[PDB]
Amino acid sequence: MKRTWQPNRRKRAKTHGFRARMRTPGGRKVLKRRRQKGRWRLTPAVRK
Amino acid sequence: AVKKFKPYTPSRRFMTVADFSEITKTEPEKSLVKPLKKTGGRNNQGRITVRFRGGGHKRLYRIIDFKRWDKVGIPAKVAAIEYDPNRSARIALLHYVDGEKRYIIAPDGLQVGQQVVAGPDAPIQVGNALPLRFIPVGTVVHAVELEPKKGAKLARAAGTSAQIQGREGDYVILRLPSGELRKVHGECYATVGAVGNADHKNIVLGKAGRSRWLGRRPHVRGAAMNPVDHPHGGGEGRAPRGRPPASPWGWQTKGLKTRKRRKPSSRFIIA
RNA sequence: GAUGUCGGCUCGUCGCAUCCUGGGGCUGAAGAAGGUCCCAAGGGUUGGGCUGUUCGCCCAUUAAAGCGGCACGCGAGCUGG
RNA sequence: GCGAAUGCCGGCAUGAGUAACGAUAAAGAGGGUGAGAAUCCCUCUCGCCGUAAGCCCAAGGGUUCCUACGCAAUGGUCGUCAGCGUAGGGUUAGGCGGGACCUAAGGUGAAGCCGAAAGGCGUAGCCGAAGGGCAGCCGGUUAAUAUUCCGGCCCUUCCCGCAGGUGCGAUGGGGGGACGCUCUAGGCUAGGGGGACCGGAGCCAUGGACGAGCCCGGCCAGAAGCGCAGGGUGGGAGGUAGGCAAAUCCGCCUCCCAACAAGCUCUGCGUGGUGGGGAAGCCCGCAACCCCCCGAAGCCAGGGAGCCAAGAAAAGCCUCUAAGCACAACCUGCGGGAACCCGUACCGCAAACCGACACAGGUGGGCGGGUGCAAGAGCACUCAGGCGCGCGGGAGAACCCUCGCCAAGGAACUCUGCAAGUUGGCCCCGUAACUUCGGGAGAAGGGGUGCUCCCUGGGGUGAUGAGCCCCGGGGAGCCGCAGUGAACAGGCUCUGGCGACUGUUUACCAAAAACACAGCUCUCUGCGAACUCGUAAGAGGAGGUAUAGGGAGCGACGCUUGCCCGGUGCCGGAAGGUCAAGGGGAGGGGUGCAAGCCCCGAACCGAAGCCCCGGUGAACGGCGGCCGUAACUAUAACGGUCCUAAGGUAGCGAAAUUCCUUGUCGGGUAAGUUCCGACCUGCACGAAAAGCGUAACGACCGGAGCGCUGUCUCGGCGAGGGACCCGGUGAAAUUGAACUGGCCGUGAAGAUGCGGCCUACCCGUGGCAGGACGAAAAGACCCCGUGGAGCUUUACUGCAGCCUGG
RNA sequence: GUGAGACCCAGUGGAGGCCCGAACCGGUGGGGGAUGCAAACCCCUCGGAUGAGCUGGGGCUAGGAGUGAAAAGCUAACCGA
RNA sequence: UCGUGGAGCCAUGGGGGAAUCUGGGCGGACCACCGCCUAAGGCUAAGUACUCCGGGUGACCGAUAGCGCACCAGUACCGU
RNA sequence: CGCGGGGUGGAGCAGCCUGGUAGCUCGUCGGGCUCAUAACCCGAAGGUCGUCGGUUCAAAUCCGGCCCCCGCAACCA
RNA sequence: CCGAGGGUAGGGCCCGUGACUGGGGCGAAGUCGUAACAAGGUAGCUGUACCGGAAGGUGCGGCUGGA
RNA sequence: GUGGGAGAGGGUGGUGGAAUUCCCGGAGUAGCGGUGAAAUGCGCAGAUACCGGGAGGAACGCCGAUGGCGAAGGCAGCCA
Ligand SMILES: NC[C@@H]1O[C@H](O[C@H]2[C@@H](O)[C@H](O[C@@H]3[C@@H](O)[C@H](N)C[C@H](N)[C@H]3O[C@H]3O[C@H](CO)[C@@H](O)[C@H](O)[C@H]3N)O[C@@H]2CO)[C@H](N)[C@@H](O)[C@@H]1O
Ligand SMILES: [Mg+2]
Ligand SMILES: [Mg+2]
Ligand SMILES: [Mg+2]
Ligand SMILES: [Mg+2]
Ligand SMILES: [Mg+2]
Ligand SMILES: [Mg+2]
Ligand SMILES: [Mg+2]
Ligand SMILES: [Mg+2]
Ligand SMILES: [Mg+2]
Ligand SMILES: [Mg+2]
Ligand SMILES: [Mg+2]
Ligand SMILES: [Mg+2]
Ligand SMILES: [Mg+2]
Ligand SMILES: [Mg+2]
Ligand SMILES: [Mg+2]
Ligand SMILES: [Mg+2]
Ligand SMILES: [Mg+2]
Ligand SMILES: [Mg+2]
Ligand SMILES: [Mg+2]
Ligand SMILES: [Mg+2]
Ligand SMILES: [Mg+2]
Ligand SMILES: [Mg+2]
Ligand SMILES: [Mg+2]
Ligand SMILES: [Mg+2]
Ligand SMILES: [Mg+2]
Ligand SMILES: [Mg+2]
Ligand SMILES: [Mg+2]
Ligand SMILES: [Mg+2]
Ligand SMILES: [Mg+2]
Ligand SMILES: [Mg+2]
Ligand SMILES: [Mg+2]
Ligand SMILES: [Mg+2]
Ligand SMILES: [Mg+2]
Ligand SMILES: [Mg+2]
Ligand SMILES: [Mg+2]
Ligand SMILES: [Mg+2]
Ligand SMILES: [Mg+2]
Ligand SMILES: [Mg+2]
Ligand SMILES: [Mg+2]
Ligand SMILES: [Mg+2]
Ligand SMILES: [Mg+2]
Ligand SMILES: [Mg+2]
Ligand SMILES: [Mg+2]
Ligand SMILES: [Mg+2]
Ligand SMILES: [Mg+2]
Ligand SMILES: [Mg+2]
Ligand SMILES: [Mg+2]
Ligand SMILES: [Mg+2]
Ligand SMILES: [Mg+2]
Ligand SMILES: [Mg+2]
Ligand SMILES: [Mg+2]
Ligand SMILES: [Mg+2]
Ligand SMILES: [Mg+2]
Ligand SMILES: [Mg+2]
Ligand SMILES: [Mg+2]
Ligand SMILES: [Mg+2]
Ligand SMILES: [Mg+2]
Ligand SMILES: [Mg+2]
Ligand SMILES: [Mg+2]
Ligand SMILES: [Mg+2]
Ligand SMILES: [Mg+2]
Ligand SMILES: [Mg+2]
Ligand SMILES: [Mg+2]
Ligand SMILES: [Mg+2]
Ligand SMILES: [Mg+2]
Ligand SMILES: [Mg+2]
Ligand SMILES: [Mg+2]
Ligand SMILES: [Mg+2]
Ligand SMILES: [Mg+2]
Ligand SMILES: [Mg+2]
Ligand SMILES: [Mg+2]
Ligand SMILES: [Mg+2]
Ligand SMILES: [Mg+2]
Ligand SMILES: [Mg+2]
Ligand SMILES: [Mg+2]
Ligand SMILES: [Mg+2]
Ligand SMILES: [Mg+2]
Ligand SMILES: [Mg+2]
Ligand SMILES: [Mg+2]
Ligand SMILES: [Mg+2]
Ligand SMILES: [Mg+2]
Ligand SMILES: [Mg+2]
Ligand SMILES: [Mg+2]
Ligand SMILES: [Mg+2]
Ligand SMILES: [Mg+2]
Ligand SMILES: [Mg+2]
Ligand SMILES: [Mg+2]
Ligand SMILES: [Mg+2]
Ligand SMILES: [Mg+2]
Ligand SMILES: [Mg+2]
Ligand SMILES: [Mg+2]
Ligand SMILES: [Mg+2]
Ligand SMILES: [Mg+2]
Ligand SMILES: [Mg+2]
Ligand SMILES: [Mg+2]
Ligand SMILES: [Mg+2]
Ligand SMILES: [Mg+2]
Ligand SMILES: [Mg+2]
Ligand SMILES: [Mg+2]
Ligand SMILES: [Mg+2]
Ligand SMILES: [Mg+2]
Ligand SMILES: [Mg+2]
Ligand SMILES: [Mg+2]
Ligand SMILES: [Mg+2]
Ligand SMILES: [Mg+2]
Ligand SMILES: [Mg+2]
Ligand SMILES: [Mg+2]
Ligand SMILES: [Mg+2]
Ligand SMILES: [Mg+2]
Ligand SMILES: [Mg+2]
Ligand SMILES: [Mg+2]
Ligand SMILES: [Mg+2]
Ligand SMILES: [Mg+2]
Ligand SMILES: [Mg+2]
Ligand SMILES: [Mg+2]
Ligand SMILES: [Mg+2]
Ligand SMILES: [Mg+2]
Ligand SMILES: [Mg+2]
Ligand SMILES: [Mg+2]
Ligand SMILES: [Mg+2]
Ligand SMILES: [Mg+2]
Ligand SMILES: [Mg+2]
Ligand SMILES: [Mg+2]
Ligand SMILES: [Mg+2]
Ligand SMILES: [Mg+2]
Ligand SMILES: [Mg+2]
Ligand SMILES: [Mg+2]
Ligand SMILES: [Mg+2]
Ligand SMILES: [Mg+2]
Ligand SMILES: [Mg+2]
Ligand SMILES: [Mg+2]
Ligand SMILES: [Mg+2]
Ligand SMILES: [Mg+2]
Ligand SMILES: [Mg+2]
Ligand SMILES: [Mg+2]
Ligand SMILES: [Mg+2]
Ligand SMILES: [Mg+2]
Ligand SMILES: [Mg+2]
Ligand SMILES: [Mg+2]
Ligand SMILES: [Mg+2]
Ligand SMILES: [Mg+2]
Ligand SMILES: [Mg+2]
Ligand SMILES: [Mg+2]
Ligand SMILES: [Mg+2]
Ligand SMILES: [Mg+2]
Ligand SMILES: [Mg+2]
Ligand SMILES: [Mg+2]
Ligand SMILES: [Mg+2]
Ligand SMILES: [Mg+2]
Ligand SMILES: [Mg+2]
Ligand SMILES: [Mg+2]
Ligand SMILES: [Mg+2]
Ligand SMILES: [Mg+2]
Ligand SMILES: [Mg+2]
Ligand SMILES: [Mg+2]
Ligand SMILES: [Mg+2]
Ligand SMILES: [Mg+2]
Ligand SMILES: [Mg+2]
Ligand SMILES: [Mg+2]
Ligand SMILES: [Mg+2]
Ligand SMILES: [Mg+2]
Ligand SMILES: [Mg+2]
Ligand SMILES: [Mg+2]
Ligand SMILES: [Mg+2]
Ligand SMILES: [Mg+2]
Ligand SMILES: [Mg+2]
Ligand SMILES: [Mg+2]
Ligand SMILES: [Mg+2]
Ligand SMILES: [Mg+2]
Ligand SMILES: [Mg+2]
Ligand SMILES: [Mg+2]
Ligand SMILES: [Mg+2]
Ligand SMILES: [Mg+2]
Ligand SMILES: [Mg+2]
Ligand SMILES: [Mg+2]
Ligand SMILES: [Mg+2]
Ligand SMILES: [Mg+2]
Ligand SMILES: [Mg+2]
Ligand SMILES: [Mg+2]
Ligand SMILES: [Mg+2]
Ligand SMILES: [Mg+2]
Ligand SMILES: [Mg+2]
Ligand SMILES: [Mg+2]
Ligand SMILES: [Mg+2]
Ligand SMILES: [Mg+2]
Ligand SMILES: [Mg+2]
Ligand SMILES: [Mg+2]
Ligand SMILES: [Mg+2]
Ligand SMILES: [Mg+2]
Ligand SMILES: [Mg+2]
Ligand SMILES: [Mg+2]
Ligand SMILES: [Mg+2]
Ligand SMILES: [Mg+2]
Ligand SMILES: [Mg+2]
Ligand SMILES: [Mg+2]
Ligand SMILES: [Mg+2]
Ligand SMILES: [Mg+2]
Ligand SMILES: [Mg+2]
Ligand SMILES: [Mg+2]
Ligand SMILES: [Mg+2]
Ligand SMILES: [Mg+2]
Ligand SMILES: [Mg+2]
Ligand SMILES: [Mg+2]
Ligand SMILES: [Mg+2]
Ligand SMILES: [Mg+2]
Ligand SMILES: [Mg+2]
Ligand SMILES: [Mg+2]
Ligand SMILES: [Mg+2]
Ligand SMILES: [Mg+2]
Ligand SMILES: [Mg+2]
Ligand SMILES: [Mg+2]
Ligand SMILES: [Mg+2]
Ligand SMILES: [Mg+2]
Ligand SMILES: [Mg+2]
Ligand SMILES: [Mg+2]
Ligand SMILES: [Mg+2]
C-alpha cells in the first residue's frame, strides 16, 4: 500500500538543500556540525 | 418572494432560493477595474484563527464605493443592479455623467434608469448620499459612515437600515439596525433608503452542502470532544456541559458581556 | 520472567450415593398397580420451543429421559453468544 | 581471576534433509548449442491477457540500453541465459519540453514597522507552473537516437542592405488576454463497418463447390488558390466635468443612416502542385489505392440555452498620446546573413519507481480494434501486440484450501439462516397500507424471450427512386428438458428499536443509535467589532458591518416544551459595609550642645473585588413524606399534618431506562427468559444533556412469515491446489544436559527424574493433540513503589490573561 | 377554466448532496492468510459513484503545538503529547 | 555569605530630583563623633585559561584493547 | 452481612448534642349561635416517651442490649 | 378455441370475537363541594382559548333569553 | 339615459391632539399604592406628587342620537 517515501527531487532540494540549510540559523548549525564531524556529504546529495 | 422547490429529493423539499429578477439585466461583472482577484484563506500567518471556514465556490471581488463624497454633485444614471457573491446585499452599477463608473450597495426601491447623486445640495430620495446633518430627522438611511471621511460602515447587510432620531450639536442621533442609539457626526455621509433584498433573511439553505458552497465547513460541538479539546468534552456517555456554558477557550458563553469597559467609543452610545 | 476464565460443539472415560432394564425381602402385597429398603452399572439414558446461559420451564415422545468426578474433563481440538 | 546478569561481540550447533521455493494462465515435442541443458536458441502444437497481462507520456530510477566475450557470486532449482561480471559502443533539435517571456498560491524582500540577541511582519521589485504566451508535418534510415540525422513539403525570430510607406515614440492610459456548472444545434474529423467495385500471388482438401467462390489489401502528408462549415464584429458626425485628464484611445451623454444581414476579419474541414507508404503469396519480392454506411466525449469555440453557489493573474497582442525625436524612428516588401544553454539511452501499473526481496500490495495522463448481449469503457470470445508468472517429476491416503453434485426432510442447525442457495437482463400485464403527495414501487404476483418464411408502418442518407443503416407492427411454421440455452445478472414480505435524510469517523480489531448536517433557541459583538494567533509589529475576522461575525446547546418536519431565582453562574444597581497602594499627618521614639537628620504612626479621604439589593432556566441546576376518609367489601374524588426554593405538567412507561422479573393479562408457537399489544408500586421516563410522534432513507440492532437450500438429521461421491514419494535448493521459534514409559503414593500442596509395584527388544515413517504446569510476551487484572504520565475541580501554590486605584 | 384568476390537462423541457451500475473512491459480512505474497494481503460479498465527489502538480500550519464532519484520531510502519 | 532579615554596600526598570570642596560617596538600619575615598568619560602589558597544531616522555592500550576509525571511516550501511 | 436515622396524648410533627421545665396543629369531650348540620365562639380532658439495665440525687433527654420503620452502601475480578 | 372447477397472488365490502381502554343509559335513602333557578349572593348564556377534584374559573368577542 | 342627494359601505397612502408607559433633566421629602378592612408590592440606592425635553404603541373624547351605512360579519379623529 501507498508507502511513506514518495521521492520528489524538487521537494528534497527545497527542503534539505544547501541554500535551505543556510537560511535558518538552525540549519547553519547543522552544516556546521556535519562539516566539523567530517561528513562527505553536508547535504542530501541529489542531482538534477 | 423566494423560489421554493417540489420535494423531488429531500434536503430540497425545504430548500429555497432568491428572486433573481431584482438583478437581471446583468450577470457579468463590470470588469472595468471593478473586480479584483480576491484571496481565500481561513487563517492568517499559518494558524487557523477563525474556525470552520474553507472550500466554498470560487469568488471574484467587486470593488464598491463606500465613501461617496468623491463625486459631490456629479450625478449618475443607474446602469444596472447586479449580483455580488461577496455580500447579502445586491449592488447597482452606476455610470456617472462624468463617464466614470462605480458600484453602490443597491438600496431598496432603486431602479435601472433612475438618476442619483451625492452632496449637501442633493435631494432627499433613495440612492442619494449626504451628510446626516442635511438629512430630515425621521428619514431612513443606509450605508451610514461612523466618523467623517472614514467611509460607510453601518446598515449594509441585506434589508438593513438606520433611522435618524434627531440632531443635537454637531451630532445626529441614529437608531442602528441592531437597535442601539448612537450619536454620529453630522458630516458623516449616508445614502437615503434601506438596504434592499430583505427576503434574504428568509432563504432556507436546505442541505448539509450548500452551507459548504458558502465556504462554511462543519462546526463541531464542544461536548462531543474530550477534556483536552474543549471544556464541555468528556463524561462517559452523553453529558450536560458540566456547568456553566463555555467556549473552547474557557470564557463563559451565555450572557457574559465582552466589549471593553473604558472604551472612549462610549459617550456616544445609548442602547 | 503468565496454570487462557463461562457456555456450547467434538471425543470420551470413570464413580455409585441406580433414572431405566436384571435378581430380591417387607408392604397398610387380592389381582393389575404401586410404596419402601437390598443386590447389581453389562448396556441404555430421545427430538423440539425460550435463554449466552449452566439450570430451569414448557411441547411431543420414552423402558428411562439418573446424579456426579476427571484443572466447574476437553480453546498448541473448534467456537466466541 | 567469570558459569549464569532474557548480559555484550563472534563462532558453531538444534529443530532438519523438515516447512518453503511467492498467485492453480499450462504445457508437449523435434531440432540446434555446449564440458554440462526440463530451465539458452529455433520450429511446430497447446494454453492465458486483450480498457490488458498491448501501446505512448509524466514522476522517480540513473546506464539497467546495444554488441562481444564470459558463470564464482547474484537468480529461491538449473543455467551455456539475464536486468549479473569485463570491455567497447550508444542519447545529435531555431520549430518537442524547459531557460535568455508572463503571472497564481506562496516565497523572498529596497523602503517601512516590531522584537534581549537569534529574529518577526512587510511596500515596490524579484522568485515561483502540468496555468498564459510561442514557429513542424509526412516518410526514410541505426545493433542501439530521432518531430533531434536524412528526404519532400511549411514556418519563426533577430541583423544588414534596399525600394516603398506613416507622427514615429513608454516600464504610462485604454482595450484585450478572460475564464463557472449542467444541458445542448449544425456541420466536421478521428475511429470503425460493409461493397455486386478495384488490385493481387495463389487454394479446390474430406462428401459437395471453378463458385457474383476462398484468401489478401484497398491509405498518409501537402503551401497558395478553391470551395463547405462556423467564431468574432453595427457604421457616422459632434461635444465631455472621468480614465490621479499628458491624448485625436477609452468612458460618458447627443444625432443622419443601418440592422432573425451585409461586408470585413479569424479558425476549422475538405480539396489541392507534389512527395510518401504500399499484404497475402514458394524460391526469401506481385500493385490498386474507389464507392456507400455508422460516427465521437475531439474540431469549428470566445457556438447556443438554463441555473445559482456567480466562476484567477500578468506578459505577449491591438490602440493612445509623454517626454523626446522628426538625419531619428516605427510599418510592409525583397534578397543576403545570424539563430545560444539544459534534456533527449533504457524502465515506467513495474523484476529497472515506493514497499529490506526478481514482494499476489501502492503509483497521475492519453490510445485502447472486432463480434454478440437493450446500452456500455460491462461480460464472453478474439486482432495487433504480449505472455505461460525462474524448481521439477510421480503418486492419487487421512487432513486442509478453493470448487461441482446429492435420496427423503427443508432451519430440525445455531447466540444468529453465519454461510451457501433462491431470485436475477430486457419487454408487457399488474400492483396494498401509509405519505411530507415526491414517494412507498423493481412493492408484491405473473406472462413473454430462440430460429424459419410471408405481409406491413415510419425515419436518416440519397435524389423523392436503389443500395446502406435506425426504429418498429401483424400471420403462420420448426426443434430441443431448457431460447437473456454460455458469461455479466435483486430473493420477497410483515411488525418493532435508533438516527430524519446524502454524508464523516477510530490509517492497522469498533462505520454505529457516534460526528456532521439543514433548522430552533440562547448569548456576545456599533467596527481600530467581539473572538483567535502573536512579546510586539502585524494578521485572520473582513476590503465583511447586526438580514453580519464569534461562542453554546438542541438537531429535518409535526404537536409541544410545564413549576422552582433558595444555592451557583451571568446581567443590573452613581446608596451603604469592607478594601491595597497612595494622600493625611493627631501622637510617639533614635540620636545630636543644638539648629537638625532619622524612624515609626491615629482621625480622616482612597478602586476593582467580595458583601448587600434585584433580575435571570433553550443559564448550572432542582422538581417530597406520613395518617385518615364513600351505607359489603375493595378503593379513595375528599380531609389532616410535616417539610420545601418548588415538590415532575403534557406525553411515554417492566423501556438502548424495570432490581424484585421469565412482573401480570392478551397475541403469535405443539411449546416463546426474546418479540408485539395491554396494565402501571416508573428499584431509578419526562420536555432543546429536549418529550412524544413521523412518510422516506439505513452494509445499523430485534421478532415473525413465504421462497430456498448440505445450516442440519447425516453424511456420501467427485475435481483442482497442497499434504505423501523421488531429483535440485533449503529456513524458524525453542533448546541446562538427557540414557525423556504406566499406576498408586510421596514431595513446596498437579512427577519420565523420590518410593513401591506394573508393563517395556533397538530405530524410524505417516497421522492426532491429553501431558512436558508446552512456545511466545520480566501478568493487562490485583496489590505494592512516599514510581510515571493524561484528565477534573468550590484541593494547595503559581503564571497567562482580564478588572482596578496611584 | 373564469368577470378576470386560481387551477387542470396534454406536449416540450431536462432539475436533483435522485435511482441502477463500470472506471474511480471505499471497506459491510464471511472465508483464506497468521515464521504471510503482504509489519493489514487475497477471494466472494457489499457502500458511494454530478457530489459535503475523486485526483495530479505547486504551496502553508508541528510538539502542550498543529490539524481534527470529534476517534484523544492524524502529524513518516507503536502518539493521552 | 546575606532566602526580608537590624540589611548596609554595588548594580538599576519606574517616580521625584541637587550641589562643584562650607562639594560628594563609604566604614552593615539610623544619628553623632572619628577616619577612608573622590562617582556619574576612556586605555593599559605581564603573571592566568585552553590545545585544532609541532615535539618529548609514560610501573598507558596492544586489534572484543586503544580514538568510532592502526586497514581508502565519519566511510559502508540505516533514516525523509 | 456492612454504615446512619428515627419510634413522644388519637393522627402528623417539636422537645433530646447545652439532663431538673413535655410545645404545635388536627381530632376527641362539655357548653353556645342555628329550625338544624357544618363553619364560628367559650371551656376542658388525654402522653409505659418502643423498649431491657446502667450511671446520676434526678433520665424523653446520657451509655449500653435487644424489637422495630426507613433509607446507603455493596466495587476489581 | 371456449370451459365447471381446482390452484397461486394481491385488493375490496360486511359480520363475529379480542387482553385492555373510552365515554353513555339505568338503579329508594353512600362521598366532596354548591355551578345554575330570586343582584343564586361575581347577572346568565354563548363560539373560541388556557386552566382546575368536581361542579367550574378566567381571557377575548358576541346575545338579552339580565339591569 | 340625463340631472342631482345623503351615508362611520369598502381598499390605499398621509396626518392631528388628549391620555398611559418608559428614558433624560429639574425641583422636592417620607411615604406612595391598594381594599370591605388589608397584605403582597413600590420608596431615604430619593418613590408618590409637579415642571421641562424625548421615544413608542394602541385607541379616537365632545359632536354622538332613541341617528346613518352595509347582504351579512361589521363600520366612528382629519385629509386625499
Ligand atoms: N343521572 C343519569 C346521568 O348520569 C349522571 O348521574 C349519575 C350520578 O350523578 C348519580 O349519583 C347520585 C349522586 O349524584 C347524589 N349526590 C347521591 C346519590 N346517592 C347518587 O345516586 C346513584 O347511586 C345510588 C346507589 O348508591 C342509586 O340507587 C341511584 O339510582 C344512582 N342515581 O347517579 C347517576 C346515575 O344514574 C349525570 N349527573 C346525569 O345528569 C345524567 O343524566
Ligand atoms: Mg523503510
Ligand atoms: Mg517536480
Ligand atoms: Mg543541498
Ligand atoms: Mg542515503
Ligand atoms: Mg455540530
Ligand atoms: Mg468521544
Ligand atoms: Mg492536540
Ligand atoms: Mg469549564
Ligand atoms: Mg480543560
Ligand atoms: Mg449517563
Ligand atoms: Mg463536562
Ligand atoms: Mg517472579
Ligand atoms: Mg516459565
Ligand atoms: Mg449399591
Ligand atoms: Mg451409565
Ligand atoms: Mg437462543
Ligand atoms: Mg436452545
Ligand atoms: Mg475433584
Ligand atoms: Mg461424564
Ligand atoms: Mg472447565
Ligand atoms: Mg497441530
Ligand atoms: Mg462478543
Ligand atoms: Mg465476531
Ligand atoms: Mg558468570
Ligand atoms: Mg550469540
Ligand atoms: Mg540454525
Ligand atoms: Mg518434524
Ligand atoms: Mg512432512
Ligand atoms: Mg513440501
Ligand atoms: Mg514461481
Ligand atoms: Mg558444441
Ligand atoms: Mg481468452
Ligand atoms: Mg528522468
Ligand atoms: Mg551494470
Ligand atoms: Mg539487455
Ligand atoms: Mg556469437
Ligand atoms: Mg543457482
Ligand atoms: Mg557454453
Ligand atoms: Mg552485462
Ligand atoms: Mg528549444
Ligand atoms: Mg505575489
Ligand atoms: Mg517575509
Ligand atoms: Mg521574511
Ligand atoms: Mg519564471
Ligand atoms: Mg508553462
Ligand atoms: Mg485558465
Ligand atoms: Mg492567455
Ligand atoms: Mg503552457
Ligand atoms: Mg515550443
Ligand atoms: Mg505543418
Ligand atoms: Mg529504443
Ligand atoms: Mg503613434
Ligand atoms: Mg494595460
Ligand atoms: Mg486589462
Ligand atoms: Mg481568452
Ligand atoms: Mg454535434
Ligand atoms: Mg483518416
Ligand atoms: Mg473495406
Ligand atoms: Mg463479398
Ligand atoms: Mg471430395
Ligand atoms: Mg483521413
Ligand atoms: Mg489530402
Ligand atoms: Mg491562408
Ligand atoms: Mg463567414
Ligand atoms: Mg455608435
Ligand atoms: Mg498628466
Ligand atoms: Mg472620444
Ligand atoms: Mg491529391
Ligand atoms: Mg468522391
Ligand atoms: Mg449525423
Ligand atoms: Mg508636452
Ligand atoms: Mg511632440
Ligand atoms: Mg546565452
Ligand atoms: Mg526514448
Ligand atoms: Mg496507465
Ligand atoms: Mg509488483
Ligand atoms: Mg525497492
Ligand atoms: Mg520471479
Ligand atoms: Mg490507480
Ligand atoms: Mg448488453
Ligand atoms: Mg473486461
Ligand atoms: Mg485431493
Ligand atoms: Mg438433499
Ligand atoms: Mg430432490
Ligand atoms: Mg431453532
Ligand atoms: Mg438445538
Ligand atoms: Mg442474538
Ligand atoms: Mg447471508
Ligand atoms: Mg398490506
Ligand atoms: Mg387508503
Ligand atoms: Mg418498504
Ligand atoms: Mg415493500
Ligand atoms: Mg436452434
Ligand atoms: Mg445466463
Ligand atoms: Mg460479480
Ligand atoms: Mg411504541
Ligand atoms: Mg443516520
Ligand atoms: Mg449513509
Ligand atoms: Mg476528514
Ligand atoms: Mg476512511
Ligand atoms: Mg479500525
Ligand atoms: Mg456504514
Ligand atoms: Mg470494520
Ligand atoms: Mg464519530
Ligand atoms: Mg480582508
Ligand atoms: Mg454562531
Ligand atoms: Mg449569532
Ligand atoms: Mg445531540
Ligand atoms: Mg434527539
Ligand atoms: Mg399544542
Ligand atoms: Mg434557583
Ligand atoms: Mg436571585
Ligand atoms: Mg454593574
Ligand atoms: Mg495610609
Ligand atoms: Mg529629636
Ligand atoms: Mg504612611
Ligand atoms: Mg469598592
Ligand atoms: Mg408528596
Ligand atoms: Mg371503606
Ligand atoms: Mg352506615
Ligand atoms: Mg360507612
Ligand atoms: Mg388505603
Ligand atoms: Mg389528599
Ligand atoms: Mg406544574
Ligand atoms: Mg412498565
Ligand atoms: Mg415484559
Ligand atoms: Mg429507569
Ligand atoms: Mg425484568
Ligand atoms: Mg432481571
Ligand atoms: Mg396459546
Ligand atoms: Mg402464549
Ligand atoms: Mg433473540
Ligand atoms: Mg428466536
Ligand atoms: Mg412490548
Ligand atoms: Mg425521576
Ligand atoms: Mg433521558
Ligand atoms: Mg424546561
Ligand atoms: Mg434540559
Ligand atoms: Mg423516539
Ligand atoms: Mg408509541
Ligand atoms: Mg448503516
Ligand atoms: Mg428489520
Ligand atoms: Mg421460530
Ligand atoms: Mg457438508
Ligand atoms: Mg526433496
Ligand atoms: Mg502425583
Ligand atoms: Mg515412578
Ligand atoms: Mg534417576
Ligand atoms: Mg510419528
Ligand atoms: Mg499434545
Ligand atoms: Mg507457557
Ligand atoms: Mg513481572
Ligand atoms: Mg491493565
Ligand atoms: Mg505517601
Ligand atoms: Mg488553595
Ligand atoms: Mg365570472
Ligand atoms: Mg412541463
Ligand atoms: Mg447520486
Ligand atoms: Mg443509493
Ligand atoms: Mg450506484
Ligand atoms: Mg479469519
Ligand atoms: Mg461496489
Ligand atoms: Mg509538494
Ligand atoms: Mg498539495
Ligand atoms: Mg509534545
Ligand atoms: Mg503512523
Ligand atoms: Mg508527556
Ligand atoms: Mg515520548
Ligand atoms: Mg564655584
Ligand atoms: Mg554611592
Ligand atoms: Mg549609597
Ligand atoms: Mg568603607
Ligand atoms: Mg560603623
Ligand atoms: Mg575609602
Ligand atoms: Mg586587556
Ligand atoms: Mg591583553
Ligand atoms: Mg600550558
Ligand atoms: Mg608490547
Ligand atoms: Mg577497535
Ligand atoms: Mg590477535
Ligand atoms: Mg586517527
Ligand atoms: Mg404517637
Ligand atoms: Mg412541671
Ligand atoms: Mg399542648
Ligand atoms: Mg364541640
Ligand atoms: Mg352543642
Ligand atoms: Mg385455455
Ligand atoms: Mg375487528
Ligand atoms: Mg369490535
Ligand atoms: Mg363504563
Ligand atoms: Mg359516567
Ligand atoms: Mg339508596
Ligand atoms: Mg357563575
Ligand atoms: Mg356551564
Ligand atoms: Mg350558586
Ligand atoms: Mg352567579
Ligand atoms: Mg366580579
Ligand atoms: Mg354559541
Ligand atoms: Mg385539575
Ligand atoms: Mg384538566
Ligand atoms: Mg386534586
Ligand atoms: Mg383562573
Ligand atoms: Mg368563556
Ligand atoms: Mg365574557
Ligand atoms: Mg363580554
Ligand atoms: Mg353579533
Ligand atoms: Mg350584553
Ligand atoms: Mg349590553
Ligand atoms: Mg390615521
Ligand atoms: Mg405624549
Ligand atoms: Mg409596566
Ligand atoms: Mg426624576
Ligand atoms: Mg435632586
Ligand atoms: Mg416608582
Ligand atoms: Mg339598515
Ligand atoms: Mg374598514
